[PDB]
Amino acid sequence: SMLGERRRGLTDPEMAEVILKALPEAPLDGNNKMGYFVTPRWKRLTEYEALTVYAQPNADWIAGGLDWGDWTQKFHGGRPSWGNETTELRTVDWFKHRDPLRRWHAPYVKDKAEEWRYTDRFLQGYSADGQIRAMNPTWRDEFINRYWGAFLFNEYGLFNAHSQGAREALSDVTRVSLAFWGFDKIDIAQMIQLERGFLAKIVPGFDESTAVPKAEWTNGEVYKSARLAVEGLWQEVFDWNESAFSVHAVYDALFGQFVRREFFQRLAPRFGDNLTPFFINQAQTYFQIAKQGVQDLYYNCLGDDPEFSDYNRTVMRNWTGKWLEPTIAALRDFMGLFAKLPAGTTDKEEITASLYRVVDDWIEDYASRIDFKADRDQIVKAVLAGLK
Amino acid sequence: SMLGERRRGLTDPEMAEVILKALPEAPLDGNNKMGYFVTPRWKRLTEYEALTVYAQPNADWIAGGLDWGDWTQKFHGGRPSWGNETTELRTVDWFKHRDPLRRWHAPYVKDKAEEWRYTDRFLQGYSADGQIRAMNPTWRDEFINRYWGAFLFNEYGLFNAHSQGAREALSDVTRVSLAFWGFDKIDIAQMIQLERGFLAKIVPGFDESTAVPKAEWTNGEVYKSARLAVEGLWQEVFDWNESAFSVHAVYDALFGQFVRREFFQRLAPRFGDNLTPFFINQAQTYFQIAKQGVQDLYYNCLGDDPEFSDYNRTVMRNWTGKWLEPTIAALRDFMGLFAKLPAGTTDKEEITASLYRVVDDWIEDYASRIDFKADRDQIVKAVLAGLK
Amino acid sequence: RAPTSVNAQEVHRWLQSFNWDFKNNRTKYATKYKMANETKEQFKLIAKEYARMEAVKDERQFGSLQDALTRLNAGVRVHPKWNETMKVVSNFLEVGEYNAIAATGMLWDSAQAAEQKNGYLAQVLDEIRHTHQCAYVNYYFAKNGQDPAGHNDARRTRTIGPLWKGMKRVFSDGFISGDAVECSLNLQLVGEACFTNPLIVAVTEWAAANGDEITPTVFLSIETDELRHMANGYQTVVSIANDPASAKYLNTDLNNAFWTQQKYFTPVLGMLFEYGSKFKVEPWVKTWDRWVYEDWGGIWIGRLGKYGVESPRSLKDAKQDAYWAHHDLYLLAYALWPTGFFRLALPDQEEMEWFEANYPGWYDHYGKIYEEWRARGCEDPSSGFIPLMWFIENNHPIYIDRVSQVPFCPSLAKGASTLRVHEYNGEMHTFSDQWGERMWLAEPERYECQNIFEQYEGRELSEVIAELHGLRSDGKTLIAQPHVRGDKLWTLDDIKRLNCVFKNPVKAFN
Amino acid sequence: RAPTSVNAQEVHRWLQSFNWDFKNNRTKYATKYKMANETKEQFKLIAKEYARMEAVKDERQFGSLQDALTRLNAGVRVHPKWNETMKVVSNFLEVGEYNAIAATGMLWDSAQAAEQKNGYLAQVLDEIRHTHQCAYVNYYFAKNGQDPAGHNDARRTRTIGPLWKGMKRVFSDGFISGDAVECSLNLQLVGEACFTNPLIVAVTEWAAANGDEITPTVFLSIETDELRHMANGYQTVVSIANDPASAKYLNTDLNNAFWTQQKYFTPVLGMLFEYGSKFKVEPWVKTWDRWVYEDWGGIWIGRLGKYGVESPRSLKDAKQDAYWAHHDLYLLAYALWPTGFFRLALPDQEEMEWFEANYPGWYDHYGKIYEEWRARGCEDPSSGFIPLMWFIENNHPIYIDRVSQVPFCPSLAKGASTLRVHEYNGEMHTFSDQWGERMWLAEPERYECQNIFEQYEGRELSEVIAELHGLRSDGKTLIAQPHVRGDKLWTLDDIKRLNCVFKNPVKAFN
Amino acid sequence: LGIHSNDTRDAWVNKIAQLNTLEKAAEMLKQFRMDHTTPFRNSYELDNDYLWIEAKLEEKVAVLKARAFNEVDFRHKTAFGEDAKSVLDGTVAKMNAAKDKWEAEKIHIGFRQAYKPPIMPVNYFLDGERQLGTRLMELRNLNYYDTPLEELRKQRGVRVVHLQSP
Ligand SMILES: [Ca+2]
Ligand SMILES: [Ca+2]
Repeated sequence: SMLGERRRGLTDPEMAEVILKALPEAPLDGNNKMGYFVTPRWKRLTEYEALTVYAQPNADWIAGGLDWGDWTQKFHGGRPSWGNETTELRTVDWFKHRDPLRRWHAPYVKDKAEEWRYTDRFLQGYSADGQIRAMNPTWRDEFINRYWGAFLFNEYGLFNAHSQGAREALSDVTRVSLAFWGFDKIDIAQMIQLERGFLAKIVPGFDESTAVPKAEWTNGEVYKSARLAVEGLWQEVFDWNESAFSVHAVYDALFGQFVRREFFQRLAPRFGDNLTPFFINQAQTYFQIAKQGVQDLYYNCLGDDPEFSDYNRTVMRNWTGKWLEPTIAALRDFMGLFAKLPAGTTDKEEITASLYRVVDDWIEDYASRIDFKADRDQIVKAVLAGLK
Repeated sequence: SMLGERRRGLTDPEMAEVILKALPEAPLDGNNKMGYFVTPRWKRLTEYEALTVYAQPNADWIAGGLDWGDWTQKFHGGRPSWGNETTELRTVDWFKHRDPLRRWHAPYVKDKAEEWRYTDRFLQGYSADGQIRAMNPTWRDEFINRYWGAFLFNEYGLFNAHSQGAREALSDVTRVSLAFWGFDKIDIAQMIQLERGFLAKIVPGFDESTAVPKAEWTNGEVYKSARLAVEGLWQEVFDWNESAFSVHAVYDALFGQFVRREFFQRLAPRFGDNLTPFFINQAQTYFQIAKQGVQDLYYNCLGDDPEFSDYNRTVMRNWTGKWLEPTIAALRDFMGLFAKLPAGTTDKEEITASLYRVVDDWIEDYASRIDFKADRDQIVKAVLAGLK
Repeated sequence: RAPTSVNAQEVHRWLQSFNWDFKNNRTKYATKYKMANETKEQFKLIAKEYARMEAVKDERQFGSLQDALTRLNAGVRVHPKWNETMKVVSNFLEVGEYNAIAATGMLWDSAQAAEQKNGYLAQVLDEIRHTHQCAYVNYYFAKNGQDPAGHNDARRTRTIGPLWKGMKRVFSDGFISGDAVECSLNLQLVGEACFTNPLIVAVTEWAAANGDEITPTVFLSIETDELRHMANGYQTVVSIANDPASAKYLNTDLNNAFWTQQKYFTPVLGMLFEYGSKFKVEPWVKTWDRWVYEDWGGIWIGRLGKYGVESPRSLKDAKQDAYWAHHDLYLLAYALWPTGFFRLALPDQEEMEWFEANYPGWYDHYGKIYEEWRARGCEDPSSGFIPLMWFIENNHPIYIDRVSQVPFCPSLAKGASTLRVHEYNGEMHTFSDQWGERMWLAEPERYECQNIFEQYEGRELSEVIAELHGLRSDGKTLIAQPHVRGDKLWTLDDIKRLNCVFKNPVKAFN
Repeated sequence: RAPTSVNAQEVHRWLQSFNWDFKNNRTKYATKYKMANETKEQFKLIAKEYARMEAVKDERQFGSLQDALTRLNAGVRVHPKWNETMKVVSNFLEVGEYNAIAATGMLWDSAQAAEQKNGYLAQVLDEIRHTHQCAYVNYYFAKNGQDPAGHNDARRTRTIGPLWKGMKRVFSDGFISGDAVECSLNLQLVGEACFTNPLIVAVTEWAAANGDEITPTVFLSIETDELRHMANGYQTVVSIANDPASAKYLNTDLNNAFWTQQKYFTPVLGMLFEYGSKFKVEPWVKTWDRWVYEDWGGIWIGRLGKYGVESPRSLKDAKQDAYWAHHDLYLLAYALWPTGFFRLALPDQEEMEWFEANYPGWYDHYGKIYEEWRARGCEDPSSGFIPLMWFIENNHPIYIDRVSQVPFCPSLAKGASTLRVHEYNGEMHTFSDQWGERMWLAEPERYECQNIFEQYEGRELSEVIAELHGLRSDGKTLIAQPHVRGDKLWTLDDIKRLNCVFKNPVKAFN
Repeated sequence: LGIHSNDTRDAWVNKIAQLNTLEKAAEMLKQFRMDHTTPFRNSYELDNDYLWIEAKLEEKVAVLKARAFNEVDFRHKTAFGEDAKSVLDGTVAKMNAAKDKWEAEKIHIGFRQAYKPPIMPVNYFLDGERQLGTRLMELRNLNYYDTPLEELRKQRGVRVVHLQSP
């Protein structure tokens, strides 16, 4: 029918007449602010906090919780649905964290969607403009279809390292940030793959299979130690925080940033390649985004906890040391990649110049925060101690 | 009050009942498709065509018009609000054009809005990533601030060349395409200034004032003939189609494509500049978007008009010859810029090869569409004389 | 190395400098005024930020339309009379906004200051936005409403009727035909300021009162854009105030532009509101008095007195009419109902009471006429009666103002009812007032719009309707109707049977 | 140079190969099953296409909410009873959606196939989206509704009442505590497939009937994501079907999952629907039978039959206990109204008639009790009466099932009346059915949830409420109420004057 | 003296503050988990606070073990000098050498009661959780329903206080 058969209380005369009649002359409480009891991180409470803070039903025995009593159903053995026993770090409240970018689900998919659609538009223009021409054949079929590609498996690995955090996180704010850090990682990995599928479409003979890039990652010597560090972070760590921390404040800050920002974000162009840099811009924008979250959680919240500050830094310095070594290795095995670069491509003073930038940034944005005394020259020396 | 004073017919019991009572049992016509009478360019009528075609109240005396009679009020002297007299091109129907991207206002500002928010995110990731550190100072302070900067005036001028087409366009579909082609140009000009403004913020001493790039544009040698051509296209052409056609199918397709892609896009990467290429990707995406519409209007609809095909091609060939010379002069003067590059940046062979690319793309995408006999060697040879 | 970016104002600060000097850097359009190249704009926008703020509004708008409003069946639950009114309101506004696209492109061409151009630019795109928005309302009502006819093809069925001609004058030709400045007065300083913003809001009110939540959703969004538009009209005055010619011409153009807008919109907007609705918001007269006389006739006109601007010398005759004009016009629109692309209704019992209450004397004049037409069977397809016949029998010729295109019946009107007939170089011209008549006498070549009687002369009514596609999809039923009920709709054959043949009323003069 | 690009599908095609082999490449969670690493997911999506399709949905949703719905004052024109009901429906579903975030993260870790992980990943993000959507409903009703209290602080005021405990069992702990596969069943296999998915749609029906257009706008959007949650669940049974443990543990985990879920939702949902509304959509009985018996326990489970999946052995039991479950529970929820964060209303005449017509016998039992409580003044603060007192007077103990946390009163219930009490290592335990008892006997350490009577033992009622913030912004008036009218609202003092002190009902057996 | 704040809790707060030794605090935690947690707890007197108390207790032991162990030990040694991995593999051993669900469950619960962090490092603990927990289920869910309630109640050793079924 034109009017349908379902009568709606808002528009149906009879039904709405009944509703209107039952209404109070005025709201029964002037406090129309949901989450009004939440402690604002900023001037006034944000939509992000109202919609996220305390969504997780933790009882008071889990620092920050507002509920009471045990869980209604635990694991065989007695393991709580969520418990303090799933991570070494302690805090006065797990709900202190705040994503500086205040990302709840809506703003997050909105931002990523804009990038996806633009990316589409861009590829269609790149291909139309024929900018592919000015691209060095070698670099294409080698450093991208093999070395860059193989890197996808690295991002995929760090992505999977987030699984446990998604499950074990002790608060809504941390779980949401964690999920976004991991989600951004598989995105990049899928982007790396998207380029290859693209290059395939515009470069006859170009194979989009992961066969080569994977084979290179699984058996190669280029990322050998890199993969070992990954598998370790992903499958050998059972502490959701240690995993997030070590992944974002150590391995990806060092190895990741170098491989992305100091190798491809600094070379692809030289071989007439603005394509790969288009995607690296995304991964880097994502890295900086995720970074602000990692800092607030592990530094602003945990590392500076007014009760467990020392305790937590100790653990983070420890995890830092624990993973600094495997990261350094991964870098060394990577250094052995330049040797495959044609002559003049890049000297040793540069390679050195780049490595030093990473470490300095890493030390400045992470290490110094937990007072992890680091030695730039030694690290660099160690890492650099593996070229040609 | 909680309910308010204004009673709405959709929710007010009394008024809604009166309304529901007056309603017919079913729609008084089953044809619920606005614009059903519009001849679809594709399989089915699109939202783009429905919301756009025939919005322009042209009478039948302006090819394709559905109305009748003279305009109600004309200019002093008698000039019609819109008329055949505003362009040399003729057609069996000015409403035949279709933006292949089917952009009506909503889709247009949506994509641009996406690009805007991402740009902001990118700039933030870029500044936080500290990538500006590895960009060559000379390239930055000289070629970007001055030369890339001066190019904004070129884009601005081309934007302005659309002002009369906005007013005179003989159909809604053309008016809309033309407006968007022009708007994308001022956008690019504003993006060039945005980059300079971004640099002023992350680079101590970088002056965002337009005084320098403006002085380069108005009094330099590198862009002298480009400016002369732009001033001509914008203010010496009164025919709205000559303007749009000569801008996109001659001047910007040769001069514009060379500067944006063969110079800045091609060389920025070599100087550690990943910043400018970001914006150039936008300009190129836009160039390619406009090209599709331009090709549809001038080649598909006009150059292939079943009645004025021969006529329109004669006219467009006439315009191509008319503007090819000033455009060659623009490229010729621009060649001067290469002598200012640091030794070893590029060489005569690369420059020549790049000119051939732009010229070859132009002959393929435009010249050949109207049987304009272009001599690729003749064009390039004429331009190379500008090399110092 | 702290996260940084650049906003719109940060770029806009240098936009004024974008333009440069060169010999031929001048407007391509004729004009008596000189726009200072140092003129600045109110809002500091750039292409991308303009896109973003409009994109945001579209989301809310299209979100509401596609989701909740569609689920609430809002497209259907509107009074039949209002569904019809919107066929006219949205489409006519569509062209006003559309012509404003070219109109501002012309202003953008005229301005020399980069910022003033940029202001107009933001409006060129806005007017495209507005064309598409008005198009969407008609698109939505045709897709989801009670009667898609007219909503679905107004762009071609609008051309059958006489009310459409006047629309192209005030909101089309008047926006782009003439002195750029004159065109800006018709569009902004008077068009928008005096009628269009207050109108848009009024329309949303009438719409809501009549069950329409579609129109408010879209028009309220259009409304938010007008902020930057009011700024364009003001700076236009600023860009030419320090010009000698300004004093000599500004007031004459303003007066003409003012009369041009009022002549058509007063009777037509008033007509669509009071006669094109079931529920009433407020009497058109007071809705007018507030606009034209107070809020604009002094509140808005006085503020610009600091530029030489003055009060419209025709405001007296304009007011001395805004009382009956719409009532005069509905008689004509209804009598000619077969020439439209919408359905009309005779005032009902309650309405007449309202009409008589708010306009004493209404009944003894218009009321009794509608009652007779009812008796004559104007609503019934088998009566063989069309109100036009009544005007013929009673020697009440209907003329079309050569200038404004507004139809008028001097022998039955209560508004400006002063017929003037002239003959010039083998052609007859009919004027309804002294302002339009002066316009024609002074600018003969600007006003040569042929009227429906001239074009339809000797043509049988049904033939015109058929030729111009005034039928529903069944290819038999007329789009236009003399009543808004679901049954007994007039067909092409019903009209043919009347054998109504048009004749040019001015040919009677010797 | 043709314009080209790559879509999600072209990338996902390689997603499976993203994962590689290595020593400890296995799940960190206990599980008796082995998830095949060769398992594929249904939707070939990448993070970017996922975000896009969800963002599009968001636009419409928020667009409707912020624009048209707000313009129509949709947050207010809903029946008082329903405004209250949504405080519970939205927030309780929130925790369910929220815990589902951890559950799928756990499942994602469980899966070894790149695609199975990716599939669960999509839900991780979906569940976060759903948490935020449900949060938004309460946020919107708090901001624009007739009574913000409860909507604005449910996250903490929920902890006062007994109904919240059971919700954590089905949609919180049951979602993440135990075998990953067991949790998967409670979530996707039974929870979503049997209740959530249909529930979500039903909620929109009851909401619409009661004037609430807010919930349909959000829940219908959430609903669109369900197709993937169903996909994940079906994939869970597939990834472990070829494992020998499957034929050894699946069914038990399924039956236990089925009983767990129905135990809570059977009574609660029907209660919320039938008692938290004015206008009804359909009797909860015919709904349950369709959902549980037909669809799920037939069409859905039947399709998994080819994988050894059998019908829950407790299906016969569940149905036999369901008929009066919701009616039995409301008596308890109303009698304990002061412990809630929402206001409840007693059935009016039409409703009592509706209840009797649909559930013969309803009035002689429930109806008369409600009339007794009302005549005695349970709605009036000056009566000094709270129904809990009537239970004490008539020796009708109220127990909390140690497993499902569902309140039950054997001595009064028209439904199940079995009661099993046991002492174990100095602690008493009360059970309401044989399935829950078995779950406890076998897994004593999985169920140690303290009940309200245990935590509030010896505590005076108004003290618990005050301490847990069961008050409105005025610090005196309770959030919860025994009626939904605007006057004669109970204050903390009214409750204190009652001198109601909680007692651990189990001790009466000492 | 209610749900979140009460003398009992206040009591332990002061009672815990007195722990100045890892050994003492570690042992107390152990004895607390033996006295107030799981169905096998020694008493239900703290049923309403033990969870909150235990955490305030894990805290102290957390801080102390920190300011006492060296990195390598904090990651591999329990607050009892026990070699984490040793105990781990040691327990999984007995677990897989369990004859039935009754034996299995007894090991798991004791494991959690003794080595729950900050005793054993979380990494090992949860690794155990996944191994022990898995085995426990496998035994328990095998013919889960075979035994009749009457018999089951006897096996569990519950003291049937009241039964009523119409
Ligand atoms: Ca020169
Ligand atoms: Ca004569």
